[PDB]
Amino acid sequence: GLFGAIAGFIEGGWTGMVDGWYGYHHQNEQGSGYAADQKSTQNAINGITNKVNSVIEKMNTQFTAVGKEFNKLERRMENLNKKVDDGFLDIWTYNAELLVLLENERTLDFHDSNVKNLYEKVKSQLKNNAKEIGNGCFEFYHKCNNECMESVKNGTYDYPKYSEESKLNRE
Amino acid sequence: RPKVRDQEGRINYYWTLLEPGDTIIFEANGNLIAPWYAFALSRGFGSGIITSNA
Repeated sequence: GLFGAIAGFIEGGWTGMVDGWYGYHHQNEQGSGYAADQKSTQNAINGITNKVNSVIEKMNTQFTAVGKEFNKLERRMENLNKKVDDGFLDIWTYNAELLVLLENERTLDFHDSNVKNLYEKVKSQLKNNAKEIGNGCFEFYHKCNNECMESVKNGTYDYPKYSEESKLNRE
Repeated sequence: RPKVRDQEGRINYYWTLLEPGDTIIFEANGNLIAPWYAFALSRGFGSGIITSNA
C-alpha cells in the first residue's frame, strides 16, 4: 500500500494473534503475548463489510431473459438481438472485473493506513519514554508492567509519571 | 411439392387470440381443418422457454 506498514515498517504479520486484525504484542517481567485492538479491528471490519455489501446489494437481480427464436428471414433481427446481448455482456464484464481490481487495491491501502495509525497512536503516547526500533516496536526506557501495557494500549498512558526513570535510563 | 413425411400436399397452420367477449366466425366451402379444441389462457410472470437435456 501507500502508507508503508504492511511488510514495511512491520516485517510481517503475526500468526500468533487470533482475536482480530490489528493489535499489539508485548513483553515485560510479568509475561508476554499477543492481543488484538478490538476497536481498530471492529471499525475496519464494519467499513469493509459495508463496502462488500454495497457492491453486491446495489446490483439488481437478473430477471428472466431468454433468447428469442427468429425465422430464416429475420436474420437482421436475430443479429440485433445478439448485438444487444453481447454489448451488455461486454459492459458488465469490463465493469465487474475492473471494479473488483480497483476496490481490492483500495482495501489493502485501507488496512495499511489502519495499522500505521495504530503505530502513531502509541508513538504519541510514549514520546520520550521509549525509542523506536525496527519491526514497528517501541522499546521502553522504564519498567512497564501489565497495568502500564494496558494503559498504553488504551491511550491513557501517564507520560510524565515515568519521565524521571526514563531520563536516568537513557544516560 | 417435394415429399415431406410422404406427403406432396401441405396444411398450413394459423392461429389467433380471441379476446373475452368477442366472436370468431369460420366460413368455408372446402379445404378447412377445423379447430376442435381451443385453449383458455391465463398469463403469469417470470416464465420462459429453455432448451435442455438435463
